[PDB]
Amino acid sequence: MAYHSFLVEPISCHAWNKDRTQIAICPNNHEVHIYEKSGAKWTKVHELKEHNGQVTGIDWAPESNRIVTCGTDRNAYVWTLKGRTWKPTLVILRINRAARCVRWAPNENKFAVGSGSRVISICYFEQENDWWVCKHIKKPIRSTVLSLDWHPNNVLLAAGSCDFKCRIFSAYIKEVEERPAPTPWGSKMPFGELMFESSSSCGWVHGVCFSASGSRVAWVSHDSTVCLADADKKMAVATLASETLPLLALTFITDNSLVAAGHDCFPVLFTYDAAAGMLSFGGRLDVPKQGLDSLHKNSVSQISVLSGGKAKCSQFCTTGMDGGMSIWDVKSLESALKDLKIK
Amino acid sequence: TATLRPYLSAVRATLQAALCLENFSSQVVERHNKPEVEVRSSKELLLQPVTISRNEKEKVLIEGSINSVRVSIAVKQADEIEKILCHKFMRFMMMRAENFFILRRKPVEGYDISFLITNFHTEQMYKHKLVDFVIHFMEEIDKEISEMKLSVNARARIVAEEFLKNF
Amino acid sequence: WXAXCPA
Amino acid sequence: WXAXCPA
Amino acid sequence: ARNTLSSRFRRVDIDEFDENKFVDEQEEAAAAAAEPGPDPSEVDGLLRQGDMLRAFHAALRNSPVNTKNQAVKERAQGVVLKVLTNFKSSEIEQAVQSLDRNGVDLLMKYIYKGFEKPTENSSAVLLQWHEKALAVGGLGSIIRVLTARKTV
Amino acid sequence: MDSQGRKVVVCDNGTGFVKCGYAGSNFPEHIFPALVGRPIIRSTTKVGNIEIKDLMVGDEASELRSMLEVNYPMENGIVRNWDDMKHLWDYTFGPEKLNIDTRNCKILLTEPPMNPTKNREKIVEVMFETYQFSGVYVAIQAVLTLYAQGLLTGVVVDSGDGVTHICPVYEGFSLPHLTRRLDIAGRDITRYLIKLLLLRGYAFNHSADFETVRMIKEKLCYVGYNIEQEQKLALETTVLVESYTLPDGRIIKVGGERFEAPEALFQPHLINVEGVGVAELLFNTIQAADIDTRSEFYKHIVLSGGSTMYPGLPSRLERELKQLYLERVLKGDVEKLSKFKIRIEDPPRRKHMVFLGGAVLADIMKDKDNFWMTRQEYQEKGVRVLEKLGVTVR
Amino acid sequence: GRLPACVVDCGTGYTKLGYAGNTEPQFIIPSCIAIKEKGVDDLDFFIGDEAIEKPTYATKWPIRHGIVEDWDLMERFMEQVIFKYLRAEPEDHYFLLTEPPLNTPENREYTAEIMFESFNVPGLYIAVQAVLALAASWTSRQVGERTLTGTVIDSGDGVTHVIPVAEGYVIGSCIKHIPIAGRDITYFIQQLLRDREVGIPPEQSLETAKAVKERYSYVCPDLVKEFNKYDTDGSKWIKQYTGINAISKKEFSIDVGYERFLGPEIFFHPEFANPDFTQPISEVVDEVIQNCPIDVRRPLYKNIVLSGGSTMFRDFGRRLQRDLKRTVDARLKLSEELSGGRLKPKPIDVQVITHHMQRYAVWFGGSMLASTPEFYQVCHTKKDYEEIGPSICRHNPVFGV
Amino acid sequence: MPAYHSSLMDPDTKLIGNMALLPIRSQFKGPAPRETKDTDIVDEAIYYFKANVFFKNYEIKNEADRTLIYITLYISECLKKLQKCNSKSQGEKEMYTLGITNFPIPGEPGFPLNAIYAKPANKQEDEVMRAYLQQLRQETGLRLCEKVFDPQNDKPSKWWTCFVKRQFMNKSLS
Ligand SMILES: Nc1ncnc2c1ncn2[C@@H]1O[C@H](COP(=O)(O)OP(=O)(O)O)[C@@H](O)[C@H]1O
Ligand SMILES: Nc1ncnc2c1ncn2[C@@H]1O[C@H](COP(=O)(O)OP(=O)(O)O)[C@@H](O)[C@H]1O
Ligand SMILES: [Mg+2]
Ligand SMILES: [Mg+2]
Repeated sequence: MAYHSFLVEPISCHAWNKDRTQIAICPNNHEVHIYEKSGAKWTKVHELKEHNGQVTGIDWAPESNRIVTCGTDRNAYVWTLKGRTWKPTLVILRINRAARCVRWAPNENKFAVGSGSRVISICYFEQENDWWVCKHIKKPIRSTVLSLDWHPNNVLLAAGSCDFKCRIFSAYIKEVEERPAPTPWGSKMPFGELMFESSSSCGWVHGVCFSASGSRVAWVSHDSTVCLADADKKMAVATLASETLPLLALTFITDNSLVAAGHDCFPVLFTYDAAAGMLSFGGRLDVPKQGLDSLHKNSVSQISVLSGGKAKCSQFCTTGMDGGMSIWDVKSLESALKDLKIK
Repeated sequence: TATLRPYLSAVRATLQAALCLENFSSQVVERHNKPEVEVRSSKELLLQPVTISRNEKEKVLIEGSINSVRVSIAVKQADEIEKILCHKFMRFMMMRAENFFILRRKPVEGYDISFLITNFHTEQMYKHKLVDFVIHFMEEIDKEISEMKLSVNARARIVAEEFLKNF
Repeated sequence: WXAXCPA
Repeated sequence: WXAXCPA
Repeated sequence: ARNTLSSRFRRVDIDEFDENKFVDEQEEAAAAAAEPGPDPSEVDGLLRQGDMLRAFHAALRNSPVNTKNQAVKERAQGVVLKVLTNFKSSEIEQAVQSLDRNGVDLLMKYIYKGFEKPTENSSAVLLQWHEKALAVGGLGSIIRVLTARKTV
Repeated sequence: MDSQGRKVVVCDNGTGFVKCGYAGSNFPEHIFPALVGRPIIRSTTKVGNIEIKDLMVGDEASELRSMLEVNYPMENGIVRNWDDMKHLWDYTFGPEKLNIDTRNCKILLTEPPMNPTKNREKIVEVMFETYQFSGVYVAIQAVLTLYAQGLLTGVVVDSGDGVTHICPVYEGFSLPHLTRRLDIAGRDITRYLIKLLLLRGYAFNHSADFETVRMIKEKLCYVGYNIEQEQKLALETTVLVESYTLPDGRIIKVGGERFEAPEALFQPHLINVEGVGVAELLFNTIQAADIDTRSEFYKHIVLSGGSTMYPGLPSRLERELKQLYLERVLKGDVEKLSKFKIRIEDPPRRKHMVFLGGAVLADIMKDKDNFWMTRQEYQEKGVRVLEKLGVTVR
Repeated sequence: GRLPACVVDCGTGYTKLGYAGNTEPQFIIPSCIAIKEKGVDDLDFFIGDEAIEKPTYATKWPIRHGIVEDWDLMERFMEQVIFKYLRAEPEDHYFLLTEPPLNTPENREYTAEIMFESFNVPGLYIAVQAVLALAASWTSRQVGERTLTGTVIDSGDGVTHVIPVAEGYVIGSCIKHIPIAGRDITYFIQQLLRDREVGIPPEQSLETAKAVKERYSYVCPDLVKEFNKYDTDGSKWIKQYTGINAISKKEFSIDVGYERFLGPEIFFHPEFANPDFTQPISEVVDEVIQNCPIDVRRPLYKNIVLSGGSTMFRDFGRRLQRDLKRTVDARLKLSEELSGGRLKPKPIDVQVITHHMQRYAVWFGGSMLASTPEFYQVCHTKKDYEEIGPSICRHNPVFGV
Repeated sequence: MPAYHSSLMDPDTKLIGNMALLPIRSQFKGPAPRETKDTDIVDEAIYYFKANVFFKNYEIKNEADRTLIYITLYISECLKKLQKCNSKSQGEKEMYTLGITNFPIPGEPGFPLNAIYAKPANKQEDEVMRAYLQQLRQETGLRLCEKVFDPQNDKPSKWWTCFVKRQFMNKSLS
């Protein structure tokens, strides 16, 4: 339940390293500022200055320690820490419009960028020229892509768009990985195959996260309708229409429960029961503070999992338009809310 | 001709519903960043219009979007001398629209004034105070006109006395 | 001209 | 330039 | 300064003839036959005897959302808007509380449509309806009016 | 680095920014402005912390321009002040940038087209006498813009700070009878943005304040797809109005000056230039070409330089061309426009393509002897060494 | 019968009124307005010479750098200009107004928004000040020998402009706009005297600086050589100015020294007053002309017309005509050297003329104009305002589109 | 146009720090060579003083300009003390006492132009600077007193004490 105001303006994106010792924010500008956690303080160590435009997505590969950025300048840059400074490495996205999201893969051999060019660019490395060349998946899509998340197989890909849908695609690159194992989503998973397309066509899909099992995917919309598709149950969708302002990002803390946050300026919880086949509102998480009554004084745009992974999370992070970054401790909320339960 | 407390209570709720905004780069031009409600090139990013109204004359129109809101307003004008004073008042409020950051230099057709609220105002300015300005406007405008109608009538007496007194 | 050369 | 325009 | 060459090529607009324009989807099954909507005789016969709360649900049970036709929508609006205007102001909370979630959202859609073209006293009532449906459904009800791509 | 270990260097030597680096590089090593600044005393400014040399250059001048009287040696591709241009080359080859030994290195350079000859002869005269570079080559900015893009056929559009030139190529065959130069670039825009800001009361008369407006241009100014729609936004709304904070703390506000300044690339009469814009000129350059080559130029329009990085320029350029194709070729047939195949290569790395192409041609020809121009050749022949390139000089 | 048009040149310092057809204006008054210190109380105001003397009123100057800043006052300044001084029913007389070149469009829009809506005039033409000053000079010139081509320097109280004119057409994209004028010269003399000559009451420092400027000041060939002449031989160059206090009615005297040539020097060393400007006017003129087309560079050097009240300084053109001929005879020398010395190019005939009418030059070019029938075609009209709106008067020749 | 700069620099002229150790016509003692001409770096800076204090931009072309700027800054220190004097004999006594004062030098605080001045590296060059300036600080003051004081009253002139508030640009040796 911390709150460190890095600045007064928004923070478009953020990413943590493996140790959770460093963080890479974008303070609403063309720069990436890397801050290090010195005791109970925050100190800036590096600043990445290559973009001709605003940044929208960052991801940090934990093992390779290679940061990847995407910005409105139709660019991406893969950064490697050589000595004391970060050096970029060029990317060839081949998009005529601006980028909106980026996520490293689990095995760190590729990443996927979602753009306003009505495409998704699956990027991989090419030592023949030091480039990162990209392949496209733009068969069904008809508008901008806002969020992405990778399946644990390092192949399958989910994508939330402004076409009111959350499609799922197969980002199989033959040159860098062998054919995958089957999944309850389907066996036929060549490059660029629409496995699952949602049915609802009302509201823009802001956030998408896969479950640790890989058999459940949820997506948030501007319609104040969280959703969740289960492949074990023949890709059936369970909605839970909310009675408040929309949400903008989610993540699986467990195989059953989720945590979402957005324009209501706080987190909440959502519980899933495959026996009944529905979602249920697990209540607001943060206690009403002793006008707004929370830590985030504006919206929240990105939620991330620091400790425990999506299998069972102990701490998650929120990053919002109020120039703030709030760390949460899951069990502390279990204790501070005896009514609260995390399934 | 209904009441004023519920009208502003409806408008205030619709505004909180429509100021759920975020930045959004364009998908028709290379790297532009426009308010989509004004340009209207991308139909998918345009929410529905919704109207509120005490009566036929007074009403509000919230045209929302992913990165913009447009709040047109119609004020009640019983007589002709009130149509004049409201028309001038908005002109002198639009002329300073670089200082009212949420303001349009011209109104939507059929309405007397129009606001425009982008995703950069909510990030910088306090979202809940911008609403309170729209609401404070809608309940003070009726008072600030009759205070001018009474000021015109007071002037017309002195201009009569200062002529007839000399006879 | 119309085709070839300008005029 | 030397004649026409500066450079 | 001024130019002295033909600048008429900048007037024609080529963006009109574009292939990347958005296209929203419609219900194919409804284009042939439209949903009949709340029949007037059903609701009206329930209004003659004064059973407002049941004529209420009869109007929200049927709703031609999937219909591409606008007249049946307009006829449907005039029916429900005729019903809401005849309610007793004390009975509205009794009726709104009966509805499930998905009826409160459809109600608030019809409410924000009644404000478009009001009669003498069509709006003092709808503002009372708006107060109750908001107390139940909250702001998320309105957002499902804005995001709704299919009008009532 | 060649077989003999000699580093192979690529210097663009532009008019507003120097782009220096080594062959095979996918980025440049250093990118700094081409200005020289001498110290000056001004009453408004008071600083006595940082040492100010008698000759500051590049990034250490533009950063300290408040205490300096900066001056650009180059203007419109042509070199004016050699004594200030050599002080720039030294900084480019010194311990602050590319700490190399010139006597044991090869260099590749660029000159724009239809420039004077004494500007090329005097550079080569300088590299072999002053710095005594081992091997020299003077490339064409157009051909290099294709090597980076991986092409052999494409009409180039290279707009920088002083020069805006257009050079078509077809399968590697130069067509210099079609080369055209517009006299408009990022410096003629930066002046027009001052003349517009002057209406708001902001005065930028000094030589340091010229850079401050460049940063205001690089950040805010852009190009309008449909200029009518942009004028409605400035008349009806006030969203285009941004704010820029200056080094002295004073804040300003910039609105319709964002699309009006760079519109002078398409409506050049706004800066007292008689002629046609970059689109109606690019369409008329193509319509001069042989009729069979025109079909492959529309497909391979290549941009470059940093004056093509205005948000909305390629989209605006695609638009104005199709209006002209419809009006003059098709005579008004909208139905045939769907078959018109045009592709404007607008890669976001188009800011440095003249350099990247120089890294590519160097790595390909680093280890050949009939390509470069040696110190020995210049000692014997003199400026006539340039005949290897086909440039007739005596 | 048929009524002439009203002409108004609202400048920073002085305002020039009258009706068309005449040679000199019917009124010339300062651009001041005296107000008290709700109801009919906004009409208790005076303008012009009736505003300085008023003890219990506060004198306000609503115009700065040629542009208006408080339109609440200028709308009151214009309803006495019409109903008190001119005595014009504005619904009948057309109007001609003046703007500087760098007047914003929004100020042109609020101008027409005032005249057409409030005063209900049937016509309006907002012209450029210094351009009208060139037409006046052509009448002094012989008939038929009129030089359509000419350069204009109009410096008044607020701002100074250089405007070329070639074959009748204005080269708007080469205009320059120097913010130094008679108010900066005055505040610089008002400064030098506060340092040396205490004894000037603060209420009569401005009155004392104009008096020194208009009477004693002049222009020097070289600056530092004048300081010696004032030091080595002081009896000859130092004058004396006896004023009158307005409270005690007792005289006060001062010695007028270095402020005789230091005020006007800011035309040539404007960093004395404004640090945001260094270029002399002798160099601004060379850039204005060398930015113009190559064919009309000679005729523009040959007709440089000084206009405005702040060009009445003694030996102003003699120095400007000399700083240019140095600059022009060198450029031709350098080209003769780079070419090979085979051709001695013709010299350029610089000429800086200072014509008889300056206090009402711009007004005169507006009266000659308004007395034509062509004026009644280019005038924006009440009808055109109701249709197109106040953006009908948005454009000026200084910019395009 | 530009301000008035020094014409006396010649390549044969020695350099101290990054200043111009130029000849001076004085009975005082210091490292400055004695001049024969009727004009020096002092008589110039006193000729150009009244004009150079109005400018607001000065471009350092050479090192002699760094010597002129110092004097032009010290003359504004003379006039602060001289305006209080009632007799030339009292001024010459005040001009002595001021030159003896150890003002700042290039390199140390107090000096307003530490950036565009080069300190002495070795101690010997330091000792030469402090004795060259002190030779200027003394002949400058001695030569002002001939000019400031009107012989009719033997008291300061208003034509010189009006420049007390006019610093060079805005700098001062204090
Ligand atoms: N983001 C930007 N938007 C517009 N112009 C830019 C931007 N960044 C740089 N520029 C322009 O690019 C120009 C430099 O282009 P370049 O060709 O690299 O150098 P040169 O002009 O010396 O050849 C600069 O004058 C600058 O104004
Ligand atoms: N003989 C003179 N010498 C110098 N300046 C003068 C002389 N006579 C009048 N002036 C100046 O002319 C200025 C006004 O110029 P003018 O152009 O007529 O009015 P405005 O500047 O308001 O347009 C006044 O500030 C006044 O001091
Ligand atoms: Mg270039
Ligand atoms: Mg005037």
